[PDB]
Amino acid sequence: ELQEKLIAVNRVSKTVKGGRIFSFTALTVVGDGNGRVGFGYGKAREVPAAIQKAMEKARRNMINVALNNGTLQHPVKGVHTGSRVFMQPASEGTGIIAGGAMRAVLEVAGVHNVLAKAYGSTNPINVVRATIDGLENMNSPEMVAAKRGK
RNA sequence: UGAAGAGUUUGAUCAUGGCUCAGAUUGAACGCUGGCGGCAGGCCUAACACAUGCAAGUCGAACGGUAACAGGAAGAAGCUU
Repeated sequence: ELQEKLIAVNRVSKTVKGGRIFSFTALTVVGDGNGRVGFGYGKAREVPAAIQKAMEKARRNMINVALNNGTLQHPVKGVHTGSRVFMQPASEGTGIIAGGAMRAVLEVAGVHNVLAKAYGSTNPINVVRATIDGLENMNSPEMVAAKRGK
C-alpha cells in the first residue's frame, strides 16, 4: 500500500548545429504509512518511462522518521548550500501546513503536524534534496536519552 | 496552533531579483443602485463670503415705585335696574 508522487520537472530542450533537441526527466518521492519516507530521480526517451525509472529508485528502504505520534520531536538539520533548512512541528492537532513545494515528502507517510514553507530558496529541488539527506541524521528518543544519559 | 508563491526575460539551468499575488482594511472616497435597521460618524480640496433666526436669562422675597392684566373699592355714568 506504498504512496507514490512527482514533485518537479524540466522543459530541458535546446538549440544545436542543427535544429532542436529535447528530454524527459522526473524527481519523485515514495513512502509507507507507519513512518517511512524516500526519494528518487530518473529520465527516459518518454514521459511515464522517466516517472517509472524515478519511482523505482524512490522505492529504496525509506527512512523511518522519528514520529511520536502524528509528528516529530526535533528540528533535525536538512543541511545544504544555504536552504538552511529546518522544519517546525505543530502541536499534534492542526495539519501539515508545510511548503507545497516539498509537502509531498511528509504526506507520503501521513505526517499530520509539521509546518515550514520554502525558507531560503524559490526552488522545490533545493529543499527536497536538503531534507532526505538530513532526515537520515535523526535521533531516536532512546538516542537523545543516551546522549543525555546512558 | 506560527510558516501550501510563480506566467515571462531561455534557446535550456542555479544563484543576484522592480512588481500582479489568490484582497491588508482607513477621520477613506467614487461610479452607474434603492429589502433594511441599529452603535457611530456632521465640509480634509479658498480658516473665503451671504440670506435669515438668535446663541443668560431669571427676579421684585433685593434701594427709590409700579406695566398691562387677572382681582377688589371709590368717584363718574351706561341704562345693561
